[PDB]
Amino acid sequence: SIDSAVATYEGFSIRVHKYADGDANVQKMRFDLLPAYVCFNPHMGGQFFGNP
Amino acid sequence: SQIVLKKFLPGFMSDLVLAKTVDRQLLAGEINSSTGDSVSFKRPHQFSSLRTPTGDISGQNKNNLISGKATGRVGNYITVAVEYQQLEEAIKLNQLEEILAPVRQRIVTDLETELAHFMMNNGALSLGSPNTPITKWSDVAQTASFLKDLGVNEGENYAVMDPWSAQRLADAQTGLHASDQLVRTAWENAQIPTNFGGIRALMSNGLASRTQGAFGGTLTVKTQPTVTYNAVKDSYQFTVTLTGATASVTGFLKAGDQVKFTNTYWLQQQTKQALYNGATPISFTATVTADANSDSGGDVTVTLSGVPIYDTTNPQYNSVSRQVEAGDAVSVVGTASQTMKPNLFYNKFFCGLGSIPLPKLHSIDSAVATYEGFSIRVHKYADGDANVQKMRFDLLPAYVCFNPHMGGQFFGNP
Amino acid sequence: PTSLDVTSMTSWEYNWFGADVIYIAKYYEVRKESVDVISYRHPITGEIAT
Repeated sequence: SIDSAVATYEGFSIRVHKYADGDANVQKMRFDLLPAYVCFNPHMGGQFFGNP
Repeated sequence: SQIVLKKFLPGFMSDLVLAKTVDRQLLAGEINSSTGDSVSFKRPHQFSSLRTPTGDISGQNKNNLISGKATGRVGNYITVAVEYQQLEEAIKLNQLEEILAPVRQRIVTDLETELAHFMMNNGALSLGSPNTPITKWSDVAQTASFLKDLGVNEGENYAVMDPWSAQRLADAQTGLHASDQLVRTAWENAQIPTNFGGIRALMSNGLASRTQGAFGGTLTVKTQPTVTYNAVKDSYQFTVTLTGATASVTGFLKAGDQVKFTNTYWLQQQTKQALYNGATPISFTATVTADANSDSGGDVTVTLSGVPIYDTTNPQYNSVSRQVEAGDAVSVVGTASQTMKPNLFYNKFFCGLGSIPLPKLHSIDSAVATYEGFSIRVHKYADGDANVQKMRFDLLPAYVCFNPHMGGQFFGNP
Repeated sequence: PTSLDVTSMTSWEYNWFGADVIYIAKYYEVRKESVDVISYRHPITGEIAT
């Protein structure tokens, strides 16, 4: 019972919701995303600098 | 006292003539999402000539180029809302169509009433004494005569009168001497013809009323106002201060009061000559816009619509015989505090009227209703868990006054 | 380097392991253009030939 849609950008899906407050007579939108991160093995990467 | 029929009893209705007569053409679909909340139209130019007897005069005192504006804007919202316990409402009242009929009528009635207030607040010209009602043929003919005398041709004149006044004219018409068609129509249907005295006379019962507002004392202007065309080339309104009033009264001058300047006359706008009303010259008048009070010492500062331009550097824009200066004597038409329903007269190109389309409100059920060319947006929702449904109706209007000197009020004279 | 288009169609109730696909699109347009026609009119073997 709320207008919504899905958009795609560079392999990521964003959900758009449109809703309004009737008494105040205001129209508004929100864009949402939910990420998730995992670290498999710490011994396979790090920070590198120019050694002296 | 238990069973109820499915047909409602008939009710009362007003009439629409003002919206149909006012100019609904110039301002139509120009207040969009691009222009903003206001838009302006241009004003015509005027020129003046010089009188010399020689010819190699390529270097002399020449005219100037000044352009005016007429701005139109939007008004407030006309919102009517209802709430109900929807099951109790639907006990015997199906499809929620019963509310639809008497809400568009309310919307239109309020629109027309405030439009009438706008016109009587912005009109400048006045005729006759407010006390006397309309009884004879000259009382209607004088409006057309004045409008012709000023010099307006491009446009279409009109006049509006109440129901009781028309019967008085129909009764006068029944006493004619040779027009069988006219006497027959007046005797049977009591209907006056379309063109009455050179102007179109209309009958309307929905018409706003105004209270005069208490005033007392010989009023006069204390300070010379600025009525130069450079100052008043955008609004045709000006602020003036008056003395000789009552000690301290709130609401000394209401909205719509007409102030007459005794020693300054109108001008035929083209030939730039004064106006002669058979026995006396016609005096200049202005209309109060906002309520004005009085402080101690009888000093009243008021803002009036309609300007007595007497610029001396741009003589081509003069519209009065002489300049208003300090010590001039002024009057206010009417009695102390009586309330009356004025009768109107105006040209086509006097004021405009338009409507702003309203888009759908997000995630809310809505619909559109049409009524004499007006579109009303209806929204329905159920805010709160009180099991109370809510509906709202929306309409937004836009109004413009093209030239205050092309309309006003008129009464009868003894 | 390799750049691919996106329309968000994969990852949809499937166990995906093959990330070695690059999506390329062929695009078709129709245009209204100006062309010049030359009419050969050799009498031998038919005259009008545009």
